[PDB]
Amino acid sequence: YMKKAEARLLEEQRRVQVYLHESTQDELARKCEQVLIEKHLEIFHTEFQNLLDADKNEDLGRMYNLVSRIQDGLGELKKLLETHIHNQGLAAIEKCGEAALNDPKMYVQTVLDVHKKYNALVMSAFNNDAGFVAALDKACGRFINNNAVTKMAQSSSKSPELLARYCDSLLKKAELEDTLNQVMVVFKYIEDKDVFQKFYAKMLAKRLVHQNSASDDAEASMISKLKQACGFEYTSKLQRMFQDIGVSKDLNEQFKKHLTNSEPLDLDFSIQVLSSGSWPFQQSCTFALPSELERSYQRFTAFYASRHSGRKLTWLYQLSKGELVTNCFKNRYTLQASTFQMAILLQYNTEDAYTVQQLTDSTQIKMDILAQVLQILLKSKLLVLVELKPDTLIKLYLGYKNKKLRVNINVPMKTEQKQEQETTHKNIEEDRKLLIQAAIVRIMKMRKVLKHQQLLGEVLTQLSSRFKPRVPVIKKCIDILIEKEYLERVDTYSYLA
Amino acid sequence: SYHISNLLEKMTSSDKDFRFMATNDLMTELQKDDDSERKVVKMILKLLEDKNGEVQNLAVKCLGPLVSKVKEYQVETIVDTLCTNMLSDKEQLRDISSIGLKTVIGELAANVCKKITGRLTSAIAKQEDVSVQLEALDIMADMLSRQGGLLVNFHPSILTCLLPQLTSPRLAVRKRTIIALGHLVMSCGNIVFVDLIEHLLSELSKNDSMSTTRTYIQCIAAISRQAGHRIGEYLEKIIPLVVKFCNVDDDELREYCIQAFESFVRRCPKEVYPHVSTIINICLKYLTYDPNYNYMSWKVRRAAAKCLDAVVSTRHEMLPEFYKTVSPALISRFKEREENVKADVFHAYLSLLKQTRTPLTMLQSQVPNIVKALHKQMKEKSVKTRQCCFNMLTELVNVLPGALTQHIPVLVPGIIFSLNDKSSSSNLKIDALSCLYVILCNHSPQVFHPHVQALVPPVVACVGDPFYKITSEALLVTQQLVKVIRPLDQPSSFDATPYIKDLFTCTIKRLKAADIDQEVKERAISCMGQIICNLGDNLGSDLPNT
Amino acid sequence: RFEVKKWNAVALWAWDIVVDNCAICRNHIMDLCIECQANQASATSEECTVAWGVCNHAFHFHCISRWLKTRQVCPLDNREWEFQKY
Ligand SMILES: [Zn+2]
Ligand SMILES: [Zn+2]
Ligand SMILES: [Zn+2]
Repeated sequence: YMKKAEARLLEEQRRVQVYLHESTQDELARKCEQVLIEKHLEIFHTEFQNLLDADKNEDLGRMYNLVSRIQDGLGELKKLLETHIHNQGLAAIEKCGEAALNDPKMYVQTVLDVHKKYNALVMSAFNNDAGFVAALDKACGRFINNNAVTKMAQSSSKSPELLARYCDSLLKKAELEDTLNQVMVVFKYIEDKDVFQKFYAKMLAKRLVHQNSASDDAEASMISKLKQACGFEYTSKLQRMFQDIGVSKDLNEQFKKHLTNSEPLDLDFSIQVLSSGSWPFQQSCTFALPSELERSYQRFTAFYASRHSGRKLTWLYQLSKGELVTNCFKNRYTLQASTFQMAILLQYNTEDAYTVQQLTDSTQIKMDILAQVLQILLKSKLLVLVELKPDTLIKLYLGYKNKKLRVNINVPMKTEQKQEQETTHKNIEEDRKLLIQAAIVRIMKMRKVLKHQQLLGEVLTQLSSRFKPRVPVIKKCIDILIEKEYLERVDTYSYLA
Repeated sequence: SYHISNLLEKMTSSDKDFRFMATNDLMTELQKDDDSERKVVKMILKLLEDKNGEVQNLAVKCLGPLVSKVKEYQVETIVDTLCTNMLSDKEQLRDISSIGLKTVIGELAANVCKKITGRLTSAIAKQEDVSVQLEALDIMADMLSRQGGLLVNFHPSILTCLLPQLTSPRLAVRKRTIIALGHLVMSCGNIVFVDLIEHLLSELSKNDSMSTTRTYIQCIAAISRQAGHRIGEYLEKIIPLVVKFCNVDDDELREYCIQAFESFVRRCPKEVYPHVSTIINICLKYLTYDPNYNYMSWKVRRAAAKCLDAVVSTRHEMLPEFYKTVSPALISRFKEREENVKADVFHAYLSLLKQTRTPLTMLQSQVPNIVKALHKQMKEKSVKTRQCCFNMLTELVNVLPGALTQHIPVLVPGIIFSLNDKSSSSNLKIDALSCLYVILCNHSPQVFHPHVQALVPPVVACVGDPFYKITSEALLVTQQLVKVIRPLDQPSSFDATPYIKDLFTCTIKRLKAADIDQEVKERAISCMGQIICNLGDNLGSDLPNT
Repeated sequence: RFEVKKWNAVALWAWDIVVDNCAICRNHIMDLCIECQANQASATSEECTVAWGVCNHAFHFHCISRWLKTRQVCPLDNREWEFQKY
């Protein structure tokens, strides 16, 4: 029927141009369009839904061309398209199940597939109209922030975290530019961007410290894209870490030159000296350095004291790694392990068994950390006796066999990821509170006397680009600001200098 | 007149809060006197160097709306100072000025573009510093992407500085140069395009180095994608060079050549006709390239499969040639070790099937090989392979109704195995159910009679699945199964008594739920209606309750 | 018998001018503020945390917040103060 209507309209145009007067053209066009289209709008809407359900792009384009001739006739199509895109995205995310909670790739790929399909449909069939792209944007913003995955986590902040984890997975060890551009396209619809920024900074710091990045060019391109999308302060924060890495490299080279003149050391030594206020790491637990590492420790401490008198060094032993080549096994094995594994492995050389309390006293490791690292070593088949009791005896298993000469026994613990995620979410909460307080203080400094609604509106319009605040938290921030004697109440508040 | 003076006075208050709030108020006012313009411009320019990051961000954001309100003269000095700061030693000055210049370009006419082009051309030619080169290249790409048609007189000047950079030791410079060249070609004159094309052919005629031939082929692919019709005249010269470079032993070089072939096929169809056979032969030759393994070299296989997909999906008049030579290669390649290339070849053959809908006779003749190759892949532990197999069966039955008459005994067990699998995901189960429904709807009822005893239990189990999409699909399949076991428009000798009770019992629970989703309710109503219509005589006392 | 080939270590540097204590109040940086300790526990006592700056100087958040109400200069250097960590 749509093809028939188009043909009839063209025939009528030819008719009126050929053997009628020119004053009849507009009236004939109006009457023909009305009779042939405007009386079948409900049928057209039902067929629009049917053609959306079963993908037929040419029919959708023809319907768009036909209905475009009627004033205010495209609104129903826009609403139906928005609802269809929202439902399709929700259904696509729901089919993943509980696997999408801990698989960022599946989540982001599903979102990207839905967005790409419907963006192509909008550009092709609907001639890239403003209303249709607006409907697509609204549907994407609705189904990205709230979905089945966010309900399992009981928070809308899971999506930025999954996006950041996907970015980390891509950037760890030609087509990468396209997927980074797609990710940045997804980032536009995120309501809570501060979570994404915090998590991305954490993963970037982890990548830089351990020196596991695919390439520097990819990192530079990602920084440029974040500059295009995010602000300038975040990029400055990241460039601070980059500069610290460069300075550490230069200092390591200088120390390598210095070591040549004096007596050489017995092991290969590399250090990453970093600023304490520009990096997200925290103070390590109590630990006693094994005796054979004391030479490098003292040498570098003396070198840094000579180079910089006013600075002191704090050593993080949970982020250090190295090699332990062993010659007390069936054949020669070299293994990659952290400092804790070195401490709980190098401690016994001529003895074979220990009790945990003796090992705890020797290594000064806390309870939970020692239990976890001992569990990791036990499942590595390099130690033999499931639960670790305080009276348990642990002994080395002689003749350990592996199919590869190089073995990596540095595996992340199970609880570490969950603890890190919970800590990061909490920290995001306190930073949100502090930002709200600072915004209120600045606004009250600018305007001596202000009402409540104006204050709320200004706070939201100032913090909108990062996160959307809630009324209760703003009220609590105002109340705690009153307790600190910053502003006084005269429902109207005034700045108290 | 006084509010502006107060704002400018407060923007130097040595306190970050007052400066931030004053800049915010200024930005708000501008978004809503000749002497006041100079002071505002100078204050913004000086706050671009402020200690606080927030003030710098506010100044950068404010530089945007400023250009529209301010007269033509001060835009020139804003551009001049931004470009001058772009070459400064300080990193913060460099990147803040880059962001500001990008903002100025975004909100914008020909007068400032001339000076920007001059400064960028002067800066790019210098190879002493690479950061300046990269920033200038990216800003030129941004400036050429939009309002690039106003630079007609400066296109040769941009050309003669862009081309020398394709031999730079840094790869990022080469990629940005390729992007800029593509944007230039997207809207330029006739003589400049000829100059660029003959230059690319000139330094491709001589193989100076391996690392530079790759970037030249990548550039030719870029212009092929961007311009399109304008490069179809030079295909007669371009193709032999790519064919010659395909045979080179380097693995990285071959992939770019195949991608260039695919781009030529996709963008310029009219002029690619004489070389379609050559492209097809090269892709067929390199589709099975794996020197190490006998029954990093999967990239060339992916490129070849994608080029075959591009060739098949566009041309429609070569269907007999396709079914003569392309199809057996893909069918033999269904058994490939790599999963990504397997997905690629599956997609290629799906595109061939979609293009098919005489070719039908050839497809019917090829069906047994397809079934034999797919039956082996149906046992794999990977979900993606089984999903692709089910999609291919669905498409094949849709194109050809009675395709699988003689292969039901070997095809049913695969579906049964996929249905009752713990490792199977929801998507695999849904696709298997859809394939079973399509198979049942487009075949004679007599074929499925021996397999009802093995088909009914898995479907009944699928009806009770907690996930409601699988329940809807299972009910939709159950309706057709009921129509199959007891036809009403044809005489059948099959006995349907044993399977009535199970179907009724599984359907009634979904029928009386009052808490399930709407779709499952509709499916349950339809399935129960079909059950009563077809086999309602054998039900007992439950009919009045129903 | 185990032998070590290489050891990659990560270290953090901070100013040694202060002996693990706040400059404004002579209390340990991990303890509470003087005002927080004198007053009863409340909502303010919950948000007592160390705050770092661009100059890599660490003080209590309450201490530096109280200091900044009248001045705009770090206690230990004549440069402007800008928060960079919490
Ligand atoms: Zn203090
Ligand atoms: Zn305190
Ligand atoms: Zn300081």
